Order: sequence, then C-alpha cells, then structure tokens
Amino acid sequence: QIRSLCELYGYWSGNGYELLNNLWGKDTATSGWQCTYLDGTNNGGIQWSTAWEWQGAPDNVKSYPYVGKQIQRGRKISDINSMRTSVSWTYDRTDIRANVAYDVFTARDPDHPNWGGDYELMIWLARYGGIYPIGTFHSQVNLAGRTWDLWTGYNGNMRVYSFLPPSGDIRDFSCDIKDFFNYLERNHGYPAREQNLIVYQVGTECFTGGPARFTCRDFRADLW
Ligand SMILES: OC[C@H]1O[C@@H](O[C@H]2[C@H](O)[C@@H](O)[C@H](O[C@H]3[C@H](O)[C@@H](O)[C@H](O[C@H]4[C@H](O)[C@@H](O)[C@H](O)O[C@@H]4CO)O[C@@H]3CO)O[C@@H]2CO)[C@H](O)[C@@H](O)[C@@H]1O
Repeated sequence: QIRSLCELYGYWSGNGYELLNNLWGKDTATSGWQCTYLDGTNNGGIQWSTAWEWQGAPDNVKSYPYVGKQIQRGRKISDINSMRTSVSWTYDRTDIRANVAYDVFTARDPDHPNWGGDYELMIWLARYGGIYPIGTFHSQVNLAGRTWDLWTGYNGNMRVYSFLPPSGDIRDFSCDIKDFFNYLERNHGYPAREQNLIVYQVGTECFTGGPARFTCRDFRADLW
C-alpha cells in the first residue's frame, strides 16, 4: 500500500478524492480495530482496502471507512445534473455483519458538518450477517438497471433513504446518483431545490465479525 491509515480518523486526500479510517462507533466495540489502506490512485480513480475485526454491540456500526469525492459547498441538488460513479470491490468473507454502501448527505445549511445532514441517501451493494438499514421497507424502485428495496426512516432528525439489493450483492456497480435523487424528488417530496450536497462517498459499514478484508479494486466519481 502507498499509505496505511491505521490511526483513528487517519486521513489522506489527493486528486480531488479523500480517504478516512472512519471508526466513528468504535467505542461501542468490546474488542478489535481496523486499518484503511490507500493501494493506488491509478487511471482517474482510487484503489483502496480496509481490514478489520470487531466484537460487541451487534446493532451498532463501529466504522464506515470511505473514499469520498471532494465537493464544493453550496451546490443545490437540483443544480447538479449528474453524479456518475463506479465501484468494483470484493470482501474476502461474508460471515460478518457489514455492508458496502454509497453514502450521501445533504443539508439546507451549506456549511453543515460532514458527519451528517438533513437527509441521507444510501445505496447498499451488500448486506451481510442479517443487518438492517435505518427504518422500514417502503417500496420497490427501478433505477440504474436494477430493482431496489427502498427503506426509509430517521436517524435523529435526519431522514434516511436506503436503497438495498433484494438478493445477493453487487460487486461491480455503476450509476448516476442523480437518478436516485430525481426519484426521491418526484415521489417522496425530497426538497432538492433547498438541499446542498455535503458528502459523496462509498465505503463499508462494519458492525461485527472478522478478521475481514474489503478491497476496492477501483472507485471513480464525478459530478457535473
Ligand atoms: O453518527 C455519527 C457518524 O455518522 C456516520 O454516518 C452514518 C449515518 O449517521 C447513519 O445514518 C448510517 O448508519 C446506519 C446504518 O446504515 C444502519 O444499518 C444502522 O441500522 C441499525 C439501527 O440503527 C438499529 O436501530 C437497528 O436495530 O439495527 C440496525 C442494524 O441492523 O444504523 C446506522 C446508524 O446508527 O450511515 C452512516 C455511515 O456509518 C458518519 O460517517 C460519521 O462521520 C459520523 O460521526
């Protein structure tokens, strides 16, 4: 690896991307740790991985290490035409409580900190070990060439929309996240004209299990 980010909130940035050893829930663990590795920045993308083992509090996320596309504050979702992104990944085992997911926060306050927002949009590409997203099942949705189970609920005051695969995982994926926002704007009254983009990330939420290793073979993200 080019860089090993094994410290709590170990951080790298470059080429308009960033990487964080985001162990935000680790104090709920009874044992374990996690490191995030920058493997490459080849071909306009990021190659990275994270290794971990966690015990304790099986409904509590211990971490969400991520790669993020850096964005400028004050961009209304309605004024973003496209958020094209692709990811290729593997997990070395699936007998773990973990997901792989895109995470996007938006807020009416354009200076909202990056830990949250008014709304969260997640696109889950894996759902291992019997975990649940925030909230309850809402409906099925056709987007990005697939069928999704949409779940909705609240994390504090933040409304969370999570799009889940009905079956299996999706280890090679590409989409335009604006298709997901546009669907929410039309059918869920999502206030895109007053919401600013806060973060644009992909990573893995880790609850319990391991030793496990997530490899992101390639990540690319743009927005226009
Ligand atoms: O909290 C500060 C922290 O936030 C990080 O971003 C989090 C979001 O805050 C969060 O909404 C979301 O994590 C969800 C996860 O998707 C769900 O699977 C999980 O669901 C739990 C649920 O909470 C329980 O009620 C239920 O009983 O069990 C299920 C699991 O089976 O809930 C969590 C939130 O608790 O996604 C984001 C990524 O982790 C930021 O990354 C960080 O910067 C902040 O400090």
